[PDB]
Amino acid sequence: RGSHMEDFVRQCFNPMIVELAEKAMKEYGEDPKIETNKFAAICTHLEVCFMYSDGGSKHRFEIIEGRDRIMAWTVVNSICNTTGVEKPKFLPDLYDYKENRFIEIGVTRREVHIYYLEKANKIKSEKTHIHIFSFTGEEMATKADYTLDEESRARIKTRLFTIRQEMASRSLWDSFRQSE
Amino acid sequence: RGSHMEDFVRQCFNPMIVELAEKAMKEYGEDPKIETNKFAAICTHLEVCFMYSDGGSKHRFEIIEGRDRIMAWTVVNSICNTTGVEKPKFLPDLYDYKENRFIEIGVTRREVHIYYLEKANKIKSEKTHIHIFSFTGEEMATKADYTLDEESRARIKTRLFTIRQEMASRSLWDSFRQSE
Amino acid sequence: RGSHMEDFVRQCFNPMIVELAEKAMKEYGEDPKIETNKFAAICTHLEVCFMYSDGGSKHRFEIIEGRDRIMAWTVVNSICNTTGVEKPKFLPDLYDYKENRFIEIGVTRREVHIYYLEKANKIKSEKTHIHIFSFTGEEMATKADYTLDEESRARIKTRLFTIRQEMASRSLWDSFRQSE
Amino acid sequence: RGSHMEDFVRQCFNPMIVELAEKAMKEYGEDPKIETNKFAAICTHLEVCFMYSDGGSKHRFEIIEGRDRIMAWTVVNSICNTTGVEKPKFLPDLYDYKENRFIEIGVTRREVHIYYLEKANKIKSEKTHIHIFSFTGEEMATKADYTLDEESRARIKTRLFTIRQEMASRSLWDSFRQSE
Ligand SMILES: COc1cc2c(cc1OC)CC(NC(=O)c1nc([C@@H]3CCCN3C(=O)CSc3ccccc3Cl)[nH]c(=O)c1O)C2
Ligand SMILES: COc1cc2c(cc1OC)CC(NC(=O)c1nc([C@@H]3CCCN3C(=O)CSc3ccccc3Cl)[nH]c(=O)c1O)C2
Ligand SMILES: COc1cc2c(cc1OC)CC(NC(=O)c1nc([C@@H]3CCCN3C(=O)CSc3ccccc3Cl)[nH]c(=O)c1O)C2
Ligand SMILES: COc1cc2c(cc1OC)CC(NC(=O)c1nc([C@@H]3CCCN3C(=O)CSc3ccccc3Cl)[nH]c(=O)c1O)C2
Ligand SMILES: [Mn+2]
Ligand SMILES: [Mn+2]
Ligand SMILES: [Mn+2]
Ligand SMILES: [Mn+2]
Ligand SMILES: [Mn+2]
Ligand SMILES: [Mn+2]
Ligand SMILES: [Mn+2]
Ligand SMILES: [Mn+2]
Repeated sequence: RGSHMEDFVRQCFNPMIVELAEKAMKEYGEDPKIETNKFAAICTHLEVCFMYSDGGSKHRFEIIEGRDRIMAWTVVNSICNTTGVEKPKFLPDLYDYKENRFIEIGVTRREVHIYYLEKANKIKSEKTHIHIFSFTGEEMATKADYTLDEESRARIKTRLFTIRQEMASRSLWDSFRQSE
Repeated sequence: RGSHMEDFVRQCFNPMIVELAEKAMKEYGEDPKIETNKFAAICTHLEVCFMYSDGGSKHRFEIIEGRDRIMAWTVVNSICNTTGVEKPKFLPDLYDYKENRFIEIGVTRREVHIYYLEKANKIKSEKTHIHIFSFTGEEMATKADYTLDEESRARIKTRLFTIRQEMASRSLWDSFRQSE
Repeated sequence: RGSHMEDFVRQCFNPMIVELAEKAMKEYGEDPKIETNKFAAICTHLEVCFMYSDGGSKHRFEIIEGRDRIMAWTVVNSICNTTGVEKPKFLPDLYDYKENRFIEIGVTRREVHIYYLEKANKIKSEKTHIHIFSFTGEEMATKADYTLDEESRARIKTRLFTIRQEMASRSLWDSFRQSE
Repeated sequence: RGSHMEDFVRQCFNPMIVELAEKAMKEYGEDPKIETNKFAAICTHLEVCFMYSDGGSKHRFEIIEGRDRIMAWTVVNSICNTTGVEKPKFLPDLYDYKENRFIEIGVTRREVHIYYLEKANKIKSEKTHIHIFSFTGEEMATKADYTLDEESRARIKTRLFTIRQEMASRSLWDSFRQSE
């Protein structure tokens, strides 16, 4: 295939993220050289999840995303049987040891409301906290409890807008936005 | 011998822990290839002690476990003659510079009460603080003063339950539980 | 050319700073072997900017100086469109996520008042915060809000006076002061 | 010469400390293979100074000891001309940016009172703060303002008593104590 978007992803995101995203796609029968926009979205979602877990204190967050499915669910079981929290029907992205709730992190190229709705009706599980970021700088969170302080969220939003500009400078943005 | 439990231990715990546990067993005339459940228990107890000492601040805890016997007692003497605390009759696991007391950490596959009792009657030394963790997520501590905040304890309990699941996924758990 | 000041700069500042300063000069058609005092000033300004951003918390400051022009402006756009702050007419040195303002850092061998005035009339942009340091230990900041606590500023001033003494011990100071 | 005390020093203290102590002795025309007790005392004083500066916050302390004489005085000049503090007649060990005073750290095998007196009458300079530690666990400080919190001081005292026991276990202590 040899797309521009594939080479941009490997040059824009750090190698641990790119490697984790490649594994994730191949685990579900997808190819980063063909599904290159999905490749870019998964790297972005990964980097946001990691920046998020760095926003708290040392021990605050348990990272669920970026693990293989079986180990991710194993950590979820341990957390649930240790804290008595309901076992979510779907894999969340993090666990907040301070607020004692699982977090599902969303990154969308749409209006946060339109994504939150879809991400909440399908969420079904009432317990898990939801937190959406947008490539335009909007964010929406359950009960408007945004977990982290403003500074850590602001850095996530700045990084997201930088990724947008880099894609636009290479004319890859419009194809990326129109392929959600 | 070549047991499954031995290979699981080396693949589940990090090499510094495995090495420290091997030394500890050989110092007391035990073989990790034969006493493989004891091998697993010592690695677990070691990892819990290290996670515990990381839960406090930078200078809070002095680590006693994981040293050879003579150096461990040497540090105890220095702590005692520096803080005036009673020299314990038995080797503790940590010293809390903030609360000024030695800590004995227990990890059991039984009810925390049954282990605490045995670990307290044999403790004899009235001064040292006791803190028990279980593979099911229960904890018991002297005066119910659990030293660390909830988040740091919760991580220890999550790790303990992950070790349990990994053993069970390999059918090693029932032999591990029935060999205390 | 082979000047003493060039060899002093490479021996006094750390290699990442020296390399960043060399790139910056060559990007604007200047040579560090000829414009050696400018070479020294840019390394100094760079080290001060980096020490400054280290004075805050983990996530407080976004570093703008030390990047190439296009990426520096890209980060500025992301910050502006994320926080709604006015896009400055000129490239600032940092962004404070806590106080939500861009910072322009000045390092002068003159009176802070004389430099602040020139650095403020040409600043034009009313929004960006200004913070001047001197090689004698004086500092001046917008509204006399010096952003960081005293200890972090004191370290910057101590380093600046050490650079002065080292230049004077090599008789390079008077040429450095008289070439602003 | 090949003394036991020399081999104990190299095996007990870390290589950066041993190297810094060797330079310090040779700068003043002393040999670590002959003045082996002085060798041990300088390594001890160095390790205490470094542990002390680690007890505060990130930016709190400027380290003066362990530098060559000319650079140590250069940092002192910068600190003095930056904070307006009196230039001490003698080289101190640290500068506290939080309390804005130089610290002279003492490590003695005598009574802290007997050492403090001698270390204060010869200090002459009224401004610099004095802080003495003993190999028995006593400490004395100017105005009984001990700068650091109890935990950080307790660790210094524990290390000092460990060095004592190690020397005694090798029958080197009595020669060390009787050679102040
Ligand atoms: C391929 O089918 C599935 C895969 C997975 C799950 C469920 C799946 O369906 C049965 C759970 C887990 N999904 C997430 O972790 C997750 N998913 C999303 C969005 C909306 C929901 C589906 N989705 C995808 O992207 C699916 S594709 C994909 C996802 C992750 C890695 C690689 C690929 Cl290829 N958004 C997130 O913010 C988020 O964290 C992995
Ligand atoms: C082999 O005899 C002894 C060995 C040791 C001590 C005393 C011993 O008896 C004379 C002190 C010290 N023990 C502990 O540090 C410690 N011990 C335990 C449990 C209950 C009490 C005995 N025990 C064991 O596991 C003994 S075997 C063993 C222990 C540690 C490493 C390697 C091996 Cl092989 N539980 C802990 O939580 C704990 O910290 C080492
Ligand atoms: C070469 O022209 C220009 C270059 C640049 C800018 C603007 C320029 O004019 C069109 C923006 C940016 N300047 C700064 O970031 C900056 N500049 C200064 C001082 C007063 C204003 C001009 N200046 C210089 O030093 C110019 S030369 C120079 C500067 C930086 C690196 C290398 C060189 Cl060679 N003082 C700072 O504290 C400070 O942060 C780069
Ligand atoms: C060799 O002459 C001198 C050397 C030096 C100074 C002054 C000297 O006299 C002219 C300043 C500086 N001294 C200290 O920094 C310092 N000195 C001491 C004790 C009591 C005062 C003298 N002293 C020594 O140990 C001297 S020998 C020595 C010292 C340090 C390294 C190597 C050697 Cl060989 N105690 C400390 O706690 C302390 O910090 C270096
Ligand atoms: Mn996910
Ligand atoms: Mn997600
Ligand atoms: Mn123990
Ligand atoms: Mn124990
Ligand atoms: Mn600049
Ligand atoms: Mn500047
Ligand atoms: Mn000294
Ligand atoms: Mn001293």
